[PDB]
Amino acid sequence: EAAGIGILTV
Amino acid sequence: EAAGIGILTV
Amino acid sequence: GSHSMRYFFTSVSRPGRGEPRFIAVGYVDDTQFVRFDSDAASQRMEPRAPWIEQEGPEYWDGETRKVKAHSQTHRVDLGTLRGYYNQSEAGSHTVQRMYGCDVGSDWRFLRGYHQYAYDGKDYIALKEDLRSWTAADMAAQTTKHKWEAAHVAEQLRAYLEGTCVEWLRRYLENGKETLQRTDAPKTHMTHHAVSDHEATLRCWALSFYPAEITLTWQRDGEDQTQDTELVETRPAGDGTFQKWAAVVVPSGQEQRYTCHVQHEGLPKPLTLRWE
Amino acid sequence: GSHSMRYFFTSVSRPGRGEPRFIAVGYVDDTQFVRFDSDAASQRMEPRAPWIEQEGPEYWDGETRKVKAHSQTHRVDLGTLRGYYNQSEAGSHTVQRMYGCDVGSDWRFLRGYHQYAYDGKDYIALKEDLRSWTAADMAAQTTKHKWEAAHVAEQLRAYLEGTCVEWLRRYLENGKETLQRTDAPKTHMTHHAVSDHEATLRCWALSFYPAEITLTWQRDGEDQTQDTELVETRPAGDGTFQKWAAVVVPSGQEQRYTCHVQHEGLPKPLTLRWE
Amino acid sequence: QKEVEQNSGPLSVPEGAIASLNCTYSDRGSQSFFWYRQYSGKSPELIMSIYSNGDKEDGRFTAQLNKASQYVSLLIRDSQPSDSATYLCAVQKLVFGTGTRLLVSPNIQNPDPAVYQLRDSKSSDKSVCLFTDFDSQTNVSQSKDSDVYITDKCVLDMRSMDFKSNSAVAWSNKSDFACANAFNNSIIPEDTF
Amino acid sequence: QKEVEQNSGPLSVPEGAIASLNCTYSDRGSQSFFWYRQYSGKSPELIMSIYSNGDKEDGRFTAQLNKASQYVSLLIRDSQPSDSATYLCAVQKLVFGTGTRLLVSPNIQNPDPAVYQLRDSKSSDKSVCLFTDFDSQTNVSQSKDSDVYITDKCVLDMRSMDFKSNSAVAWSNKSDFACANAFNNSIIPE
Amino acid sequence: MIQRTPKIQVYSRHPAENGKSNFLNCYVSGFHPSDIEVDLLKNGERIEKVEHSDLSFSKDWSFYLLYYTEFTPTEKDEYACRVNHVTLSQPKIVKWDRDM
Amino acid sequence: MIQRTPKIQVYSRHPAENGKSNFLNCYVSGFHPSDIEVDLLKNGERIEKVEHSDLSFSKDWSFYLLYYTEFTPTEKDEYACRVNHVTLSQPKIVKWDRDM
Amino acid sequence: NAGVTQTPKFQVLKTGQSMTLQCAQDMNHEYMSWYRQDPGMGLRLIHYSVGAGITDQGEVPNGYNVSRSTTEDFPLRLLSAAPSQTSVYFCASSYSFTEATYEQYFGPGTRLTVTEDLKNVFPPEVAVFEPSEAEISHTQKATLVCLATGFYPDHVELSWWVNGKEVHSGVCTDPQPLKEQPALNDSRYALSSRLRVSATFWQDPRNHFRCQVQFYGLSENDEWTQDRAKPVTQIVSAEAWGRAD
Amino acid sequence: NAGVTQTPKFQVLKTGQSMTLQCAQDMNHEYMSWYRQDPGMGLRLIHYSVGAGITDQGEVPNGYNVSRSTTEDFPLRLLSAAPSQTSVYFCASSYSFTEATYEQYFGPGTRLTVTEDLKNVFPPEVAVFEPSEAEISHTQKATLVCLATGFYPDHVELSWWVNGKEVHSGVCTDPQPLKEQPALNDSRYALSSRLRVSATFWQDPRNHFRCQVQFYGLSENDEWTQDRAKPVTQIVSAEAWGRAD
Repeated sequence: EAAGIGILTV
Repeated sequence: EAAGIGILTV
Repeated sequence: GSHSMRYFFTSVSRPGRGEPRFIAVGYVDDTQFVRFDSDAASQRMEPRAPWIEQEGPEYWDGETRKVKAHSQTHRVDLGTLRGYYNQSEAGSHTVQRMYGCDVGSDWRFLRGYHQYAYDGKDYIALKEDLRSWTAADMAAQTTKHKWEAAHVAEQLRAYLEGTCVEWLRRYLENGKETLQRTDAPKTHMTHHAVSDHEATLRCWALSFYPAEITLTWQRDGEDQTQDTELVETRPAGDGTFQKWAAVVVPSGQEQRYTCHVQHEGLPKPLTLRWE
Repeated sequence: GSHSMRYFFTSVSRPGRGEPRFIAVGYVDDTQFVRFDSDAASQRMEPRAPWIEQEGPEYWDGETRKVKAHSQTHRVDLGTLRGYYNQSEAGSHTVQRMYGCDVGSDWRFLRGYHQYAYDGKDYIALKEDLRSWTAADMAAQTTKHKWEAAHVAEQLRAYLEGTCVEWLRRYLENGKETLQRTDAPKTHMTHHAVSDHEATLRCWALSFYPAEITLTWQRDGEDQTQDTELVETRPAGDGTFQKWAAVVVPSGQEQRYTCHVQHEGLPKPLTLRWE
Repeated sequence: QKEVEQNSGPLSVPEGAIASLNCTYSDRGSQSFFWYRQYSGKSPELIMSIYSNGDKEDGRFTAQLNKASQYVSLLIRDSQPSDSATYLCAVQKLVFGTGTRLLVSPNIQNPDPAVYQLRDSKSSDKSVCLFTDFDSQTNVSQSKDSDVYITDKCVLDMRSMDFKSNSAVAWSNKSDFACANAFNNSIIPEDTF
Repeated sequence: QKEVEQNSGPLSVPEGAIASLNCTYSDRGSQSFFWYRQYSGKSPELIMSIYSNGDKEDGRFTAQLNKASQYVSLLIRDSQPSDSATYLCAVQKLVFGTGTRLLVSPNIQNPDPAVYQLRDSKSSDKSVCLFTDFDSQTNVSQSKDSDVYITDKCVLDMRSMDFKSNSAVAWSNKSDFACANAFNNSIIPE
Repeated sequence: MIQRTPKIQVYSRHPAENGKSNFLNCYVSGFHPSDIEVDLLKNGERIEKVEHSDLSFSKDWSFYLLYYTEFTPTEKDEYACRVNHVTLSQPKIVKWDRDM
Repeated sequence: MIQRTPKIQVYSRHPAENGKSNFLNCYVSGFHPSDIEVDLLKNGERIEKVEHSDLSFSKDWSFYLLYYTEFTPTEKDEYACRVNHVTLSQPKIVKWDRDM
Repeated sequence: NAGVTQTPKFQVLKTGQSMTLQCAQDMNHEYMSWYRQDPGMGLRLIHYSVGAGITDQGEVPNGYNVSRSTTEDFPLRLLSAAPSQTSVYFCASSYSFTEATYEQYFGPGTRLTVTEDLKNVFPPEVAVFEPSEAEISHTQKATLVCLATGFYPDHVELSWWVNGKEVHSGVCTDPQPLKEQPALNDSRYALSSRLRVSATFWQDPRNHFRCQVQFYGLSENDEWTQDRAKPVTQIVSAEAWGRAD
Repeated sequence: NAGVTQTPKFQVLKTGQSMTLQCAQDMNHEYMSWYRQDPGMGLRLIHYSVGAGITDQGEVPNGYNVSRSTTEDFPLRLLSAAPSQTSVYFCASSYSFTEATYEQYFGPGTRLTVTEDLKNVFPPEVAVFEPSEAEISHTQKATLVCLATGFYPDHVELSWWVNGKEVHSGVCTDPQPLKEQPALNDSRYALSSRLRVSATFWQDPRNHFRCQVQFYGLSENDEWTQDRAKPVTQIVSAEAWGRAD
């Protein structure tokens, strides 16, 4: 199952 | 009277 | 009847020359009653109408603190709004804040308002219900989000629907002779012909308060706007107001053109002809 | 035995084309199970293991959206990290993202991780506690400050200590036949003498999983690394793994050199001499 | 559509009581949950978002997640009537339920239920019957006569005086209808004329 | 006629009962009102603020304002013992009352009131008389005699065992005063 | 950033009676920003002592001031207002007319 | 930008038995950046059909691929791998050895 | 810039007509989406960009094409208009999918009605009703009632203007304009509102009241062969004055 | 984020001495203030910044010069120290005046005593008192009493150390150190505490008990020409062991 929160731009 | 609440910094 | 209390605050940044200029003024209807000026020697709220002079140290110490704070609040806002807009420390920018309440004949709340403009365009203004916010650009959005998190809408709706009306009433009574007068317009016509072909009739109105008024021209008793000038209503500095409106008229038809006046002071609307 | 689930994502910029190459792949332990490729015809998450094929439209539509986004997230990051580092749009740069969780024999959470490298050096990595951040470059610092303000640490610690573990378990079970089998190394020695002065003994290990393993040489029963070659553990393409390690020995001392094998599949450590 | 299931109202609470709104989602391994507040005629507005098991507090609003039971909830402690509006529940800012229509019915301390007839400001031949000042218990039935039209109840907060009133209007094609819209309540100074 | 006048106890409720604390302000204009909670020896802590007529609910704390009567109050629904501390009332985060000392007096399931004399380490005839294990009804008397010193009541919580005890000690300059001093309420086993 | 240009009316407080002292008024309005110069003119010479109102603004945020001094209108003497704002290239001179 | 150079192992899936079809494997690893060319060789001729793994990376961020095709090893036939990376001036040729 | 934008606000359409709704956001939002909402049901997803050039289909994508040139714009197009498409369409952006903090801002929505015969569109007839003598004595309070009738499509805005200045206190408009013939499918609508003020506010004949209804009908460009007034987008109001009765 | 900080925590002073209290800020707080609190009365306002460079007077501004440029610092100074200033001083910041939401954080406070003759300062005499056999049988529990006497100023902390490890269970210190001569103004103080533990904890003579009292008196730099010990800031304790006797 992939992450669906935590992942945004830098 | 003058407002003494709800007057906040932008 | 009908009445308003409104507070106007103005912060203009003067780059290289220390703190900004702050100028706050309190109106009840078309009557100023208090002022603060960041430049003035006192650094206290100063009275302008007579009736507000009967308040004591409590009132002034408090109104001085509040309005000093309004200034320091604006001092910061300029600091901030440069970051938010990506503007020069070298340009002079303007913040304007205006809030107040309206009341009917009954002196019972009708409307509250709180608006804010950066450089003389709307920034973030409080919608009529006093629960919502209108933001224009994303700089306003960042305010909106931070102002919702300090429940500002709720916090003001308290002042505006409550305190604002409680003191407007206090003022209206405690200052009845000033605020609850209706000075009626002293009216007349002038007839200077601008050629031998046509003639200019000017409907005058002087020494009236409040500033609200409506002058209208009627050819055979119908609204004419086709050849109709009408000046911006102006003060005098005695606390009364002046306005005129003129029509250019085919000479020999002066009596078919009539002027119609309307004012709070006027029992009935006035009708004017030449002579 | 223990287990991990890990997702690896790779974005490489191709100058002149505002669309980088994106390649994401999901491992459960040393077993691949999903993949996405910006180039491939489908533009959907594709299965690789059998057991993950028994997920339904819900699973794939979701995993496709998430990983498409991971790509678009990287698309931007390249845009940004050029500014932040002051490098040419002419250059092809690499971002790598890797996150996952570990569990013990008990299947109970042990460790989570979320790491990020620009051009294959550490950029910003999440500390063990999952509350802190390690940044090296001030470019990473600017991320840290923006990531603290979107509570990323908190947001991930949820996935890693929660979702990650809940689905690793689901996979481990739903895929017991694949994932919970432990293939033992088939072992032997080769003896090719390089001259009549020396002999090269090579300790072999084949067709094993998982890929973790330890081969060690002992001269009169002491760990030797002095004349010891030892290859990177390599795949076969059937999902087993291979490794060998060799020592050069004075010919007539073959029996003084013994090889020691260790693996999860092995009840006891193996000992090898020449036959 | 099962994707996200909501209460599907109307729900009605009394002023100053707790509202509880309930949501279950089908797709397990969703990990973001959002509560949106839409007033009638306006647009959705993020109010709350939870990504992690438990209670998240934001003033009067608390939001609740149980990834076990595939359940999201929202407490509105101390309901005001300006809270009344549709509340929408959403997974990963993508799919939304139908929405639960909340009506916070106000705390009318002194009811004066009446049915006054009003007459037009131009051509008064046309008149409308206005059922007002009833208490939030008293519930309005729609019409039985086809040619008769009947509005829902709705709440005024006249800041004017600080006094909340329940109104509800009824008009008909002709005079063959004189305030004979009969379904509920025992007091009404309903004068003839 | 101080800017801010506050109910000046000290006030005492039993555990689990409602505490009501009071404040009146002189300055008519005020529009923000704040309640602060100070534990003995530490510093004020904002607990509640009201800026608008009526009730503000925040868990166990409710705050009440009437701009009409120039009056602010605080309910502490279901008083816990950690509530015992000074409550301060404030207008526009500027001026504060004296403060009301609240003691949530603990729920002593079975009292065993006694007055045991203790004798100091490495000395003799220097000793202190300790009035303990009484119930929250029983209140502690003044000294009376100037040369006699007498401490306040206070509550021990041996978490160890779940046992709350009310203590209060008394000593004098000289031994010529023994354990017939502290003005008893209950039963006095030596 | 909005710049509006000032509007000018020049008028007497009381209807002008020659030789009877009065008040000359310059009312600028509808302008942004607030920084403005206003001078009142006696045949083009700048009238030394002049009080001005306090700065307020209309509904559309535009500012407004009343500049005034006491004068004694004179059949032949001519009076005017010279407004200089960061909106115009050349000062605007608006000359008083008894009946406007 | 750090550049690591690829490491190459060339090996058979199953222990090589001459005339028994099998799988020839080229495993590149420990390299940065990701763009790499790999070819498997039949006496220096490029072997037409070749499948490769998906791009993943080790704990030190270095990439790794397994290239492979099915072959039938032959006493005299010689096999090798020809890697080209942006670290190497001339392609690297690593020749297959059974016992390696 | 002003969160997320949409055009138009209100649109009538003839069945089998081309039409594009606009959406814009100057916030660098990669994630965007398009929803439809029917009074009763809620938000149903049509399509969604996860970025520039990427688009996917949602739950009800039939009838509806979409496009994603530029991060900024996300248009939505109805190739052949159908009544089945008569709904309220919202457009929403967030800075981030795959991340919770960042908000999902919604547009002002486009309100769409699609009708088989363009003759079905009518402007509203408005009427204010002066408060009852009975109400003003029994209560010491005046309630004015407003009544917009025989209009289609089912939207209009309705504010109260007391003395020419808009007012938002003691006002109550019906959540949704009710249906003159619920049974008939294409049927005309009607909407009612209430203004309440102190008895003596109404007693003063200098106080003026107008009920105002903005109608969103046809446009100047739409063709019209009929005998009755052209049902262009317009404002229709009715007036009352205070009274010493 | 440090909060609001203050220096010192405890200070003696000779009447007519210069003295500066620190106040700080790891926040962006425009509004700050300085209070005094006398056992009996509460918080009385001295001065307050509404911002940098702005300073106003409060309720009790005499004796006290305090202003600051920096938004971050707001120091407070006694030019000529007086007994009339012997009190507890708190320093408080909020992000906003004219706004309620934003909290008003308080410092740890500075405890100030001012004395006409510095000879008035004495260190505490401490004593532990062993539990009664009567208590141990009648109750099945042991209470130890501690007693710090003849100290000034009333600046003291007092914890219990059983076996060298601090304890916060079955402990009770008096709300306020009581006054050995209430009538006399400059009079010495005294404070008592209680430790209660399971009967058998006290009954084993391998358990060790110390009552510890930190005194805040003079500093090494302060002048002293007396015969008795220099009453420097110190720790004074008394010791007991368990007993099966």
